[PDB]
Amino acid sequence: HWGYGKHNGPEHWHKDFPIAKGERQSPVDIDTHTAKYDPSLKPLSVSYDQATSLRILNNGHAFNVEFDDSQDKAVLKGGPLDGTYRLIQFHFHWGSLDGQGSEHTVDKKKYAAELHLVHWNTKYGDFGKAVQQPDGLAVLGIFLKVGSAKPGLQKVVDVLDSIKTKGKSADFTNFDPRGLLPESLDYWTYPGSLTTPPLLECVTWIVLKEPISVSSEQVLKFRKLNFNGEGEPEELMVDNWRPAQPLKNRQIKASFK
Ligand SMILES: O=C(O)c1c(O)cccc1O
Ligand SMILES: O=C(O)c1c(O)cccc1O
Ligand SMILES: O=C(O)c1c(O)cccc1O
Ligand SMILES: [Zn+2]
Repeated sequence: HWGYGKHNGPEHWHKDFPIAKGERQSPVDIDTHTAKYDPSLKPLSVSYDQATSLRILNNGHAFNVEFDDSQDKAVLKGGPLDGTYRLIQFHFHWGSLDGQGSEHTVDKKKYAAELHLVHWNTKYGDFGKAVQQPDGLAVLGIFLKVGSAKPGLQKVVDVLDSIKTKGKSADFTNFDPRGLLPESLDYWTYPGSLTTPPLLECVTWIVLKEPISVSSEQVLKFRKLNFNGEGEPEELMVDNWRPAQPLKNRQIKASFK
């Protein structure tokens, strides 16, 4: 099955998932000079006070921190979004070196990692019906650079050694995702897709301009995870990013002048 290796990575995915060569695939490069400020964008609202985290899972591609989405609790609204979107999970993508790791790029610059907070449109009942719709999902994307440690990331880092291999999970209650946000909510937005198979074209992307800073030690611990399962040869979980895809007939809009 699919992955990030030479033999099963991004350049192969189109054979099982033809939408890989679709009209609104992600990630993309954000050309900051071509992005236009959009005065029609409403204020973004990220309301995480009631977020209820449950569990952290190594899925053999990344780790997911999963939330209880059975009530209206951690929601994203405003900006380009119509209505209310409910947080279901977050995960990251990162490199084998600090010079690469993000999926979106900014004027071709790769960050060391990228965080995705995934939300589904509450008009559609749950996530599974939301991914049948062209406005089913909203993903808040946040770049990570290497510098000072991010304190609100450390409880994630400290549980990783308990989910080293594919299929492992751990309790991960009482985690506050507010600690992963930068100060500013300035963002770029465009319509795109999931970035791993099944690559579905359901996502309103909201990519924050301000990166968060994490320490070298925090990202080095991400790189100790494994793609493999327990007992199998070690293949370190690094470089689990899809590169930029053609923009096609899309415009990237800025929330800021
Ligand atoms: O993601 C993977 O499945 C993978 C491999 O199976 C082998 C090397 C690198 C890699 O990312
Ligand atoms: O969360 C859900 O309700 C869900 C999924 O997370 C995946 C598939 C179907 C579905 O309803
Ligand atoms: O690729 C993704 O972006 C993705 C999600 O964001 C949520 C669930 C599955 C998935 O592949
Ligand atoms: Zn992702």
